[PDB]
Amino acid sequence: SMPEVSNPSKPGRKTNQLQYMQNVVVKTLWKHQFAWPFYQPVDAIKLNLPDYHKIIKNPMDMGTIKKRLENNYYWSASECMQDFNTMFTNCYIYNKPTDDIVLMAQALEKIFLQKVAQMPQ
Ligand SMILES: Cc1cnc(Nc2ccc(C(=O)NC3CCN(C)CC3)c(F)c2)nc1Nc1ccc(Cl)c(NS(=O)(=O)C(C)(C)C)c1
Repeated sequence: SMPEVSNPSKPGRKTNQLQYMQNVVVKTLWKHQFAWPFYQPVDAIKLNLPDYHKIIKNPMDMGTIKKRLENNYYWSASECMQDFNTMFTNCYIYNKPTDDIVLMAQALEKIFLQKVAQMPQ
């Protein structure tokens, strides 16, 4: 896929921090009532966003993040944080500050930031 969820040349593993990213960070956000627009890649056709992929060059979604964790794709929890930040930043870049999707992203980001601040090690 694009972005990729597997790469045979890239070292990957599951540390305590990556276990925390999966079992605490991703799983908590997945249960949130505002998380569903982020489970899958943005569908620019269904949503009538013809310029979406002209503006957003590094797409990211929580389904991709979940698969990366399931595949031991990451070496560092910092990479998982990067993916979340790409997802949030993409939302803030593309959309108007008043769009409901932006408020939904802000709610998830606050939980992401709180859980990351409490990550051990
Ligand atoms: C990840 C993501 C990033 N960006 C955007 N951008 C966007 C996507 C959709 C409109 C939209 O439909 N706005 C309507 C247009 C007509 N008006 C009358 C009312 C507002 C818009 F404004 C922005 N979406 C994303 N995912 C997403 C996935 C599923 C759905 Cl159903 C939606 N639709 S949504 O945003 O409207 C809702 C979640 C609040 C129902 C969005």
